[PDB]
Amino acid sequence: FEARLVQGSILKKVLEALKDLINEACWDISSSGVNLQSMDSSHVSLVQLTLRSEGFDTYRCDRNLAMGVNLTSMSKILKCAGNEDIITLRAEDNADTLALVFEAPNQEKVSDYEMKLMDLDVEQLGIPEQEYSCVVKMPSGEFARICRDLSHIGDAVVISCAKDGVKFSASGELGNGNIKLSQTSNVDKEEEAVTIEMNEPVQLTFALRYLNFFTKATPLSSTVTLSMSADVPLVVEYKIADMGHLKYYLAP
Amino acid sequence: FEARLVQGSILKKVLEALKDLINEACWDISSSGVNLQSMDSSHVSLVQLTLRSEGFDTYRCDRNLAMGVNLTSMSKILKCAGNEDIITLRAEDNADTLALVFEAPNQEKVSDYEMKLMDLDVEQLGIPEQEYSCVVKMPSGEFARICRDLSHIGDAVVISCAKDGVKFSASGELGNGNIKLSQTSNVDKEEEAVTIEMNEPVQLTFALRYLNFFTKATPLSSTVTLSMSADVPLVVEYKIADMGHLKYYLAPK
Amino acid sequence: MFEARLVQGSILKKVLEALKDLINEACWDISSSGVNLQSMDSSHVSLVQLTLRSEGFDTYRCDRNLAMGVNLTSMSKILKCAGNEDIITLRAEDNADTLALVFEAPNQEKVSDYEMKLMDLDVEQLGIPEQEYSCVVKMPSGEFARICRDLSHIGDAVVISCAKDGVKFSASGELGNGNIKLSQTSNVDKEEEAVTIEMNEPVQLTFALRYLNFFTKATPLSSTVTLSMSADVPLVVEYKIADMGHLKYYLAP
Amino acid sequence: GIQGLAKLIADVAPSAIRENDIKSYFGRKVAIDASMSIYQFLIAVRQGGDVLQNEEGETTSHLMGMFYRTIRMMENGIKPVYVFDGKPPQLKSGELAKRSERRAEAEKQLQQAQAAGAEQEVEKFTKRLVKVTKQHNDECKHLLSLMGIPYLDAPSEAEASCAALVKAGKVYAAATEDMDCLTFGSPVLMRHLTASEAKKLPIQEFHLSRILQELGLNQEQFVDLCILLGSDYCESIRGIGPKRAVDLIQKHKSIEEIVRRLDPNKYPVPENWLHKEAHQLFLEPEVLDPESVELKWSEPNEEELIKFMCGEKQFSEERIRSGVKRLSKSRQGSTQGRLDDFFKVTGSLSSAK
DNA sequence: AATATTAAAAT
DNA sequence: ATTTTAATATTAAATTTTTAATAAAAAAAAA
DNA sequence: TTTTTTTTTTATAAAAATTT
Repeated sequence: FEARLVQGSILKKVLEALKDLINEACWDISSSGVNLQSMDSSHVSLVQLTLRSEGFDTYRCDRNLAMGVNLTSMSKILKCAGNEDIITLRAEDNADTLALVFEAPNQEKVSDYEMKLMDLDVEQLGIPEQEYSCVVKMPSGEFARICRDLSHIGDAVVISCAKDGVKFSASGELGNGNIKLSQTSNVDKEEEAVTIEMNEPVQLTFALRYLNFFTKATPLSSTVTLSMSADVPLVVEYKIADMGHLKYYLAP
Repeated sequence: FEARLVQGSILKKVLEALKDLINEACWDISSSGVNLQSMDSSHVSLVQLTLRSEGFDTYRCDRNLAMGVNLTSMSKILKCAGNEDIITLRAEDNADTLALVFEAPNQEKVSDYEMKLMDLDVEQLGIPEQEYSCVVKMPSGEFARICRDLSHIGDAVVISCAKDGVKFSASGELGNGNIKLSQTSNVDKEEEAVTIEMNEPVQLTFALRYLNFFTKATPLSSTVTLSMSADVPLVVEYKIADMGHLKYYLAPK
Repeated sequence: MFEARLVQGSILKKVLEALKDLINEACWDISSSGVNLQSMDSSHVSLVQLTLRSEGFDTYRCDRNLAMGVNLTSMSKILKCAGNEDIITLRAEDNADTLALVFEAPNQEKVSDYEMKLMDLDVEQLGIPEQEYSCVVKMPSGEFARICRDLSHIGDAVVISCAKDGVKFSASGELGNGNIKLSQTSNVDKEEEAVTIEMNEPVQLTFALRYLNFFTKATPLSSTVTLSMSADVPLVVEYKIADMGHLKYYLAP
Repeated sequence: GIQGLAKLIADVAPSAIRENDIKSYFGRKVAIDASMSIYQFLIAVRQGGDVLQNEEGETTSHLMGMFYRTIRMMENGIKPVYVFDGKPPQLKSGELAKRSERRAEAEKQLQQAQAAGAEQEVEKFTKRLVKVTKQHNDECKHLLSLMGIPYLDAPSEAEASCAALVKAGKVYAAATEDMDCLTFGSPVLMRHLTASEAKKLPIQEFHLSRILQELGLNQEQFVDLCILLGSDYCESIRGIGPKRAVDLIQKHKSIEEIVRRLDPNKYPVPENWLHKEAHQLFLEPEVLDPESVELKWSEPNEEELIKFMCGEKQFSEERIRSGVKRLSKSRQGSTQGRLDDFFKVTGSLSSAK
């Protein structure tokens, strides 16, 4: 295919988010946009990347190419690329190579990188849209702070969503953390505010480690949508550059 | 016991300075203030930490509390606090749970941290109050730099004072070293100057690994007061911002 | 009897942090004309030629041909004792086998005399001829460091090609091809970042990678790399030490 | 070897037993019984049912354990004195006869297990068959002389000479695991001195002064308590265990009072019970002179250590070579002072619930 | 020379 | 009844070098 | 210039082996 992207830091941040969690990924790329739907390496979590074709400046996908890339290798190849680089993704149908022609932002260095695809089972799980009761829209700085600083105590976060504030409780051998966040609506720039949707008070535990690899996607967005219900695995949604979403799912 | 610290970055720096020297200490928390007279696990260094009640905000202490805190776990709990964080100490009557409430500067993230305690007994040394014969006031970054770079080439400083100034000389199997400093009463500076009071030109050999553990309090005090005399241990005073001192004692070689 | 007072502390720190990764013991060919070094790699593949002429020193006075050799891990650590804006003063004696390293402060506050053990080694002072090269490029040093450390992730070899419209760096590795097709940049408005190529003949043969990653630790010395090659000859990776000399690294391909 | 003394001070006066780290004894000259250590190294360090030996058929597990453990005494800051064992006194004849009966019984069930044909039973019954020899202590004294550790030869049991060394203030602690060293008169005993790689075993330090303050006794009275408990120099009264011994020493304050008022039908006092001679042995043993010995920690002779341990014991050069370099690092650290020398300990408890 | 324990004492 | 006690069994290690994992910096990448 | 942000490097705690 051919998919130029002038904000290549977004794809770099996607791959540095997805490098440490999953390793085999089935990039089921269609003409409707780049999307990925694969589980964990230990089959506990789930990553649902979506990169729509309206966000890319140049897009060309004549054939539905479902290819498989080791994301440690693709993470190293995107670690080569610069921050302001114009990253293109190219593929040929008959030969299994994924060309990543980069562009330095002065039109003075062109970095071409072929990627060895590998055949594996294409995941076709799917998910219906559940009635997500408690939707928490916090900034990603405080979510990275909360998960990275509740990992110091325990291995499980008891997320107690309520009417006015959401509580993040972890209790291990080193103590008992309990981080409350008020529903901020007064001191914000419409990016620093935590808003919680009033449906029902929702309290169920979620493990750490995997939630730290979930919040490894912190530089992708300044907002984290935390949609959850009393039984359903939670959506940790990262809004990808207002052109898609990176959904994370963790079974409680 | 209710101690609300407005500048909680002070307490973050105190337990970062207390993280590597010792791992468990008993807090002599009274109504006069929060105190910590703890000694090294190798029983060579000492920490005299004193936070007075006049430097806290709305301090309260009913009984003479004394609890034994695993300082690595307390440093992990206090590293959850931010730079502009308001830290509220709280404790009950029994030494079981130490609450560490991190009040947000904009009141949006109240972070309650109950902490499990330990029940250990530590040794207290009776430190006399005497006039040291060589009081060296130094910048904190320069004392940090002197300790961390003489430890590359040496196992021990030989701190020599004179009329000219202090002489941090280190020796090793790597190459002989020497760092000399000079007092400046001409510039009349405030934090970057070296102030040396002399009575005797003392020359004492101190272990430099423990001085690297001491230079973790450098963020707490730009002014580092090295007070020493002949065959009396070095006290390394990091004066905290108008609360008290973090005094580090160290036996000469 | 030898004095090598040099005004820029950071740039001899850059030299001795550039040479700690390749070579362990190097013989500093110190003469009256200027400071030189020439030694082969610790794996005996690469060749390093450091020249620091005496014109860019602050004061210089050398009497005899002191072909004395230090451990560079040791002199690297002793130069990590230096400040960035310090003044390096290499002093030496004749009977004494110590390379003195007095580091003057940017102010007049401290001095940092370091003696050093001379682990003397007799390397072979070979005379490398400086002939013409078929490809010489002037590419920016941070950008060449990015090319080396970012094609380090794929293979074990770099296939530099001399195309007419800019130099091409390739790496056929396990993860795939790695062809940076860098372009010819002779722009006026980029004063030193312009990729200036003076090519008389194209050439393309397989180079090394781990040694090039060792070579690009000389990156903060200069903003430019005067990279030179021809057919069936060692590479030149030339780093211009301000106005003092050239740190030419050589690579056996 | 007092039956039930560690549990007695653990369950009667626990303020005396202070558990401490191995790092917390920095700069402390301490005296270690050597024969207990040698039995630890020839019991614990085995392969395949055999003791660790060289190619000449000589035993060398004791030198291995002594070298590595004594190096681990050097990095933890403590300064070892290896008080080697000497001639035991004449009242230990029944105890050494009981030990020889135990080793002969272990030899006959070793022959029974070899007739049955096992491996773990054979290695256990030859783990019980271990005996110190004059060449064992001779080679270990040779090794500690080349390492620079001050070897001492007791004229009695070495717990007595350790107690006389701590009694003169020459060394800080008598670092034996034996209970009898407290009764010999060590003001400081410390036990479980396995200075090991991240074992974190607390050093069970026994202080005699808090024992004699808490139990309300003096030195001869604690001797009478340990004699009634059962030493290795005389038998004990049958039917008198630890708690009854604590009550009888507390309420009669002698042992001859327990002789003169006791029922012979119920608690049988033995007629051959030579308690006064063992009492005088625990008061005044045949110790070494503590003020005439050379307590110095010299520079380790590298060359004779390599020649001895690589020609006679054929040890690999890299391990003992790196061990003597970290001995050199610990010997540069060995001059480092302690803060107890300059400040006196006032708040001994500093209790936290 | 140490610890555990359990039937057997031990009143 | 408990708890007291003399019996009866048992062990006593310390590396260096690898295993997955750690948390403090090295050392840039970017406010 | 100040502050994060990561690979690296680190002493680390468990666990294999055998140290002769």
